[PDB]
Amino acid sequence: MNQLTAILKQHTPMIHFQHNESGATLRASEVKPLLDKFILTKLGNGDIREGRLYAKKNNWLIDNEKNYALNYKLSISLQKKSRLEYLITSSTFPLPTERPSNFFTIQNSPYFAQEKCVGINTNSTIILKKSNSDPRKKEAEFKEKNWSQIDKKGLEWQDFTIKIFSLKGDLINKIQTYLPAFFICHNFGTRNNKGFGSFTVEYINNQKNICNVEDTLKENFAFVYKKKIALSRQSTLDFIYIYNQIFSTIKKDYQILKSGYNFRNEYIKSLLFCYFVSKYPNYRWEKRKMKQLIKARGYELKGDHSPISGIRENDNSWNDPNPNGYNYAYIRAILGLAEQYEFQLETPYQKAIVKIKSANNCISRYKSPLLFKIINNSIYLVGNEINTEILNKPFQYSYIEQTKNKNMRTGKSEITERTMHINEIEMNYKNRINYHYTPTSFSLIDFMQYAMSYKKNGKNILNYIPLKQ
Amino acid sequence: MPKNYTLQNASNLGWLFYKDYYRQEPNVDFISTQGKESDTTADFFRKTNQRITAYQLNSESPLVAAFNNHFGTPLQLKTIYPGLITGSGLPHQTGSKGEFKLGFQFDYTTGLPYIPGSSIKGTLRSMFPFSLKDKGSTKRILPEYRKERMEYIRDLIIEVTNINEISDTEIQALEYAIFTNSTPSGKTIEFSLEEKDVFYDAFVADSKDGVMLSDDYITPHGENPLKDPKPILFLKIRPDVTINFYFKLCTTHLYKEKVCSSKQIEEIKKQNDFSSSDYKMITAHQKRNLFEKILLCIGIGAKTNIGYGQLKKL
Amino acid sequence: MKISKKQIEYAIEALRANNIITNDNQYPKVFKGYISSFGAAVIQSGLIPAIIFFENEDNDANADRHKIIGVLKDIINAMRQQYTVTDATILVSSQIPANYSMAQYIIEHGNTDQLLKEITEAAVAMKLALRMYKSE
Repeated sequence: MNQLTAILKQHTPMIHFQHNESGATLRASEVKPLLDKFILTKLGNGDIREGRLYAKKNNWLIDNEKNYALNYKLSISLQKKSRLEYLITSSTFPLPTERPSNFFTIQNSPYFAQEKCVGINTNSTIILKKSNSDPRKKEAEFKEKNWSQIDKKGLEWQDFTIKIFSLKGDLINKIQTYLPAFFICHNFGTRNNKGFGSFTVEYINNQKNICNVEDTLKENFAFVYKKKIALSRQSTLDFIYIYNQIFSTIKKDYQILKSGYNFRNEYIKSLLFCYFVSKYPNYRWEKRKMKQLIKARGYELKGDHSPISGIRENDNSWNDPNPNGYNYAYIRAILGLAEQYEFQLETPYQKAIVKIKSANNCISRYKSPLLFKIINNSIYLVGNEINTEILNKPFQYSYIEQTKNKNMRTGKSEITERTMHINEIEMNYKNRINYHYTPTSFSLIDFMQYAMSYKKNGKNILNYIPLKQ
Repeated sequence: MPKNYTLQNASNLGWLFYKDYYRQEPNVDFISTQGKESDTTADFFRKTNQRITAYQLNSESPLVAAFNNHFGTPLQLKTIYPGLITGSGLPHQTGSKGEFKLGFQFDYTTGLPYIPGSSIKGTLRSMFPFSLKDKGSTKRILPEYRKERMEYIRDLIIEVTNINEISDTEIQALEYAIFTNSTPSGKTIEFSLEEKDVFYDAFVADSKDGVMLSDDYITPHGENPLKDPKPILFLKIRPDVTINFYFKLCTTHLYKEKVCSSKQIEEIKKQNDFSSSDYKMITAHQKRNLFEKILLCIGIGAKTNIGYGQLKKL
Repeated sequence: MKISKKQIEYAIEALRANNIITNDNQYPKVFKGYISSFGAAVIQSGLIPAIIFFENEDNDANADRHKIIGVLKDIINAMRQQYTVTDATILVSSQIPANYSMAQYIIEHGNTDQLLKEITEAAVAMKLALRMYKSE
């Protein structure tokens, strides 16, 4: 065989940056590099070096010397060009009652870029203004011109074809075995780690594929958990009602492990923070010392409750216990590196920004090591071990004060930036256990065990079934 | 001026992309490190790219009509979306923000995007068994290369023409007649003027409702996932754009696994011991169908492995 | 265009003076591609874009690409040092300042055919001079 034809079904709307073209679909420049790594990993039985030797042996490599690339041609095309366009934001807003029939929204999602697309400025796709008659309960207006000039859109297409061409028959047959598993194990598009680009294979060369999703995830990932979504009735609005629950739940569940939930009278402690208090080093997250340092200056922060120390129900304290200061570290780095910390001083129209830099330009980014997968409306949280390079690395923090001044009668704008004179902890303080340094020891499998076995009052906070630990 | 390229109101696209791209303007700096990362340089390059990507092509274009008159009836195929790239290796890069980092293949005179006939000829030959040169470095992969390509050529020939059976020597002779215009060896066949296979330049024919050039990104992530990515912006031919392939093809006469001239085959037919089983004929139309099938199979241009340059029937 | 032996001599001393050629008559193997790519960029994109690209010091390149622009400047200075009095009336015989940016020098002096011709001849001379030594 020389050609491989596969039909792909979409489970979540991909965030595509080239949505302008009507033929915009999954990009093969993304699929092929990941598929090459997946096949080489599978050929070597979990090791990419043995798999490359296997591909080198049977002349499957484009270059035998320096790249993982395999000698095949990949093409992804749309059969029917009718698509659904989604507005994916992290902020809830009222639905505008004038929209194209293919326009849909995911109000609460992990995708937090493009937050300006809903707001006040004329560049926003959806503009909110105070409704007449009753105050509050604003209504939204849809601007199609801003919809056109959006960088990324959530696109969902009907079944579309993947064409793989190779003059090597044995390469094609090995691709056929691994192709259904590759798409189950990977997501594509922007913010793919939160389950925005899930695809599955239906027909391989006009043959119905029977690949159990549970065991496929079991062999490829170290830990797998399953979440039972509420099987609500009225399953005719399949798109919006189901998608909104799933992505709101993912944002809920993810903002439990990383940081906590703080809305109404409902507080769940950061499971990552709880994890490090339990262990021997008794690390306290950098957020604690950030707040303490800012209070050490003449800056007062908004909050009815003092910063949380430890795990116990009420330890909202501002000062370290007594014998010496707590052990501090950059706990939140291991689950995703950020650039700024916003603290939102109580004094209105001004806030404090803490900038994170690698304290030597080595770590510029870090993808979150947790992968959320959505297949057939079932939420699977899979993952592997973290990159050990992030462990025990320094980080400089720049403390700057930003004041969003009350306009100037013309432009409604601010430029104010002031450097807060925070007494900075020395880099070599406490033998390089200060709050500048990432934790020395951390295992994701151990963390996911502790996080999803955690309990207060009753039941599990993260209602997951542990398929694989 | 802004759209509908034509010949009276247009700016040469190759000129804009190569010579006028980096024109020195007041207040625009990209010599210094600060200038190359500045927003003013990004705005300058954004305006230049917007000027580049604003031109459409009408079906009744006098340029395309002249091409049709000069080079005959075209083979119209339509671009699908990864895009289409030609001349990616042409140096076009300074290190600034918002500029096109890869090269593009523009015709010097007309300025239209095009694929040189050498590119088409090489792409079509690469799917034939004897494209690879027998060399010391290539001798390891040489047997598998020909073995794999010969089967493909055999099925494609059986599909496009009425020939039930074709031999390896016949395929070799046909390939060397089409591309080398000789025998497999170094011998020359006495061919007439019309008995030559010519691969003209493929030109962009018609962008129905929209521009023919768009911008695309390739963003390599290095061997260290902890380091920042590298956005590379390049220029591509937009999907749903008609590409006109022009060929000058003849009829190939094979008798006893050897390529014969038209008058040679007439003389052979006139002889008494003429075995019709040993006579094979592939016409220009069947050659065009063969080339069309090859193009629909592999495509043309750069980054064809990752999808770019795939074609559909108009 | 015929490359003189004096131009190749200038190229040799310029490649030694910057530090392309080590004391054992060897050079890093990537400068060959650097000079070939500079010639291609000059012929395709133009003098100014190629000079700006290869003059950049904040590169991700394996080696120091800007040293080829330094060699260019040294070769052009050596070429201009031997300009005849009647040549100086038609051609600019002034020496390029050592610390001056080559791209801004070209821009301030325009885009005259003299500078482009000198750059092309010096690039060919650099290629020929590298061809005389061993690629590490």
